[PDB]
Amino acid sequence: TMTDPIADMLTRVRNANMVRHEKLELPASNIKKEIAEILKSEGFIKNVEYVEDDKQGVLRLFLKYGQNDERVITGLKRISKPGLRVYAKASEMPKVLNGLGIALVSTSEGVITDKEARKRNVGGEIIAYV
Amino acid sequence: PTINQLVRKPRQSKIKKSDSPALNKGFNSKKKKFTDLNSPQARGVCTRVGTMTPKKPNSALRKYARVRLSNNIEINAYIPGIGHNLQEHSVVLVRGGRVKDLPGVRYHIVRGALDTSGVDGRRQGRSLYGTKKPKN
RNA sequence: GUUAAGGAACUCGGCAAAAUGACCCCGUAACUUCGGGAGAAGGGGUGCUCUUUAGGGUUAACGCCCAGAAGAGCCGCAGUGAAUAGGCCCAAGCGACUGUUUAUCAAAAACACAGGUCUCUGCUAAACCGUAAGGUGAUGUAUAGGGGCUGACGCCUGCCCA
RNA sequence: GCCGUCGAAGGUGGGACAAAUGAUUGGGGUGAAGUCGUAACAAGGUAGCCGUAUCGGAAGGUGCGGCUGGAUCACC
RNA sequence: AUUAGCUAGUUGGUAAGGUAACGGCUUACCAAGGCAACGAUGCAUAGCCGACCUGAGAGGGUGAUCGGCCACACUGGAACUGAGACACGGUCCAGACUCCUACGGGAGGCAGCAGUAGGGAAUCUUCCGCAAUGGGCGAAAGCCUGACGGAGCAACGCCGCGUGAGUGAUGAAGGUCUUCGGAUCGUAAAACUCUGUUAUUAGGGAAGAACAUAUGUGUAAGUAACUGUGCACAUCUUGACGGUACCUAAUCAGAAAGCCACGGCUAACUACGUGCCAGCAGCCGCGGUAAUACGUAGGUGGCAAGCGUUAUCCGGAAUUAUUGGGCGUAAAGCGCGCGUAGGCGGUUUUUUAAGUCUGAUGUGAAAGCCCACGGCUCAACCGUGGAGGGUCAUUGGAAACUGGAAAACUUGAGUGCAGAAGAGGAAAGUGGAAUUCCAUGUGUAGCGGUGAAAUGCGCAGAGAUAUGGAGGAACACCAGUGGCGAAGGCGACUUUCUGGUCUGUAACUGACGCUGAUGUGCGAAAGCGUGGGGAUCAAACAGGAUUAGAUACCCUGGUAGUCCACGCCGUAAACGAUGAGUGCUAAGUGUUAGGGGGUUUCCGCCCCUUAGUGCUGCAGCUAACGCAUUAAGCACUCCGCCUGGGGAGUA
RNA sequence: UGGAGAGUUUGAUCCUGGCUCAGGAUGAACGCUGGCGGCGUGCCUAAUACAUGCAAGUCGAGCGA
Ligand SMILES: [Mg+2]
Ligand SMILES: [Mg+2]
Ligand SMILES: [Mg+2]
Ligand SMILES: [Mg+2]
Ligand SMILES: [Mg+2]
Ligand SMILES: [Mg+2]
Ligand SMILES: [Mg+2]
Repeated sequence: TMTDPIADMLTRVRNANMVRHEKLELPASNIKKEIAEILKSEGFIKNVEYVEDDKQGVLRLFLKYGQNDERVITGLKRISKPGLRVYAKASEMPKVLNGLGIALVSTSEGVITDKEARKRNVGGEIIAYV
Repeated sequence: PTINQLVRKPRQSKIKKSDSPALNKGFNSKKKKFTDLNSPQARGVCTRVGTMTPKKPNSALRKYARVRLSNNIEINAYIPGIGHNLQEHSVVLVRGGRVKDLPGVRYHIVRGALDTSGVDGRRQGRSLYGTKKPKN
């Protein structure tokens, strides 16, 4: 059946960018309400709402493009999927494209970016890349 | 494949085999050193003066020496160079490497330190054949 | 009846004799129709006296018969001390088996056999005994009766109808 | 000095696993094709192929099922 | 794992004995367990770590000198003394070997330091010696020290270093190439000029040696610096190597340089001899009358006191791929269901800290690689510092996800109710049309078969032709892209019994899931076993010709088999050549069974929503073909398999 | 801190795919040549019988004689 839907959200990030859609209506929860509101403060999405009912409330996504109708999000890569777990080192997590992107870690403090982990040296699960 | 399966059976890699079979292993002990390992070199003892041909399209003639090695087993050979001061049952040093387009011959008889000692007729390619010149 | 050293050298041939033999234990191969092989083979122990303890039935119970364990000890060359009681193993040949045969020179590899087929018989059946009457087959009726060949089981049974 | 428990080596016997070897024997690759036929690839001149039987010197041939990886006009 | 069971004092209590102690540690009655698909047991190969090798790293291969630990002493047991040996150089015994005795007996154990013998393609002096550091003994001088301080020998490995340079045009002699009308090496050589690291001449001559001993006068017991010390010095003393390391002064640039290659790769070309020959070869191969790819001289290139060849190992090889692959046709998706362990599991809040995170301590000893420096004249090596181990134990904080624990949630999955469509099975009847064989007539010389013909049945009345009755088997027309079952598959009709799927949803407890290594159950036909029944078609089989030859192909004949009941065997181009499960992303055009908006116009119509079913076609992916909402697209989970072609799905 | 490639199936291609070479190593052997100052490492194959040498003693302020 549907195992780990966190990848299925990040699948539909890639689906709408590829055929250049605008509106994305997926169900999401408080795990994923913590997810997409990272990149809105990083420059990938126009606006992220809040989930309506916190269980069955769909989180609508309106994607951000360029002025030339040029694509902002290049691609996405899961890292720690069910069957192989990846956890970050102290200061030794790797960089996305020599630092030009967001690597999403959910440390012992909550979902942060890989930039915010180098002020407190934490590890946590390296969930996805950009 | 799947990381579950890779735990249950690892990557048992590809075995290879020696290109030259009849040397370099612990063989068949029989309360003495009945047969042994020769990693680069050995002695020999000869059995036959050899004359043969290549077989593919080629039509030349070749001069091997079918021997019995110092570990009970049977191999062919070849004498590089010109001279042949060899007869049946004379000691010959060995060194490996097959000869292409001959159907079954195995190694090279070392022209330096054996009864195959020194080959005259060569003056420039020298240490591949064991020829001296003490002027230079 | 016994015999020194040797043990089939005897001889058509281990022919006759000699060894093995009971009960209680450990252990047992190839091969197969899964039952068998198997008592396979090769091995050990046994006598008398004395001390303790656990075992049925009979009986109110002393009493009586049935038994098995360890331990300690004694004696002889030898302890089922006399008589009675399998020698075993490897590989082939023919017949599957138990059976039966030449009373009185032949006990088998011959005869039977369970099974396979082939043919004949619609009932007052065919077949056989009897010149006939009468009977057997049968108070049975094609899953049953008489005859010819082969001889469990396994895999099979090839061409010729002048 | 003698008696007893435990105890290497030795002797006896039936097994178990590899290895060396053996009269003949059955396929296999290698060559160089001399010997006998053309079974595939064109509709290869009987369309091929996969299972499964039975026969023949030699590829192979026929039977019953499935497949197109079956030309013509793709078999209307 | 082409090895699945395994130990029996084995597993346990109890008892007393037993060694430094626990102890089936060895024995005795009872007791029914140990281990195991998470690899128990049994075979062949092996000393193991710190480190060495290669690599971008992750990893692969190795176990030598050098340190820590371990075992063993020609072979197999057993002891004794002492603080803590089953004792290498001791010891009693037993075995196979050497050799002597008076043949009664005894002796011998160089895997100590070397040297000889021996299988070998292969590894060295039978060297003086205790001065330094370390060890036994003694209160000290000292004593034995094959530990060791060092030398004798091999390019064995790395390092450093020379065989010289400054000056020195007329292409001097002269080689093979050439119109040899000529070039090349080549200021090279021939000379001229300095130098002497190195050495063909001997010698002064190490810091490495601090001490000990006492004696020079100090530490307390100084009573007593005699004693343990030598806490003034340790000063009448301690160097085989060593007339060494070093270094000056001399006739002399004079003794001191190779080796492999030179088509393409791959760094480096020319002229003849031989001319598919003597050869050569890492592959393409260059060789049938020279041939830039064979020997030769010239020429060049490489490295350099060293150059090539071999056998072996790692990289090249993303060619076992966790970092870093693949399955439609190229190697690779089980023939397909139910399914145990196992793997993975939606959402919510609250704890727990088991993973994960970071803090703290202790430890994973020297020595190597690296990060640095006085010095050996640099350097190889030494010296000091530095980084380098945890998948660990334990010692606090954090609660984000994965996980045990408390509570409710309803999209997934299941039932209830309302409804249809079916060749989905399994027993029992029943019906029609064609094939074959028997009964009679009318009837009669042909029926067949074919590229052509026959073999054969017929004239004894065959086929043709009619009624007749005997059997057995398939199931025309509907029938089509349709339907159904997980697959193999299932098409005449009626009846009793019997599974699953779907449409619409008010109901219902409330994650009850997906995948499945072994296990287990169905499997097209052919084939086999024991019984029935046997029309047609028909392997095997006999026949005629086609064929030089013919089971072949073609023709009339023909048995096992085909059908049923029962028990087996389980394979196929068992195919969509595409494993299952969930979500996802441009659209047009059919068709079948159902539901949504109409007076429901009836197979009129358009308007929609859901599930199977076919076609055409963007982005994307693909070697290309071609898929392309029923993906071969983007992702997640779990299972199966592949690693050149034969040998071979064989032994 | 730092990570290369070339050749070969066809008349000619793209792909899958093997095999082969260049490089680093050796307590290596063996082939030719030979100046060394200086530093290291030299039974890895029959566990094939081991001459001749030296490797465990010390204590004469134990105590005898
Ligand atoms: Mg017997
Ligand atoms: Mg027997
Ligand atoms: Mg009568
Ligand atoms: Mg099929
Ligand atoms: Mg010693
Ligand atoms: Mg020494
Ligand atoms: Mg059938």
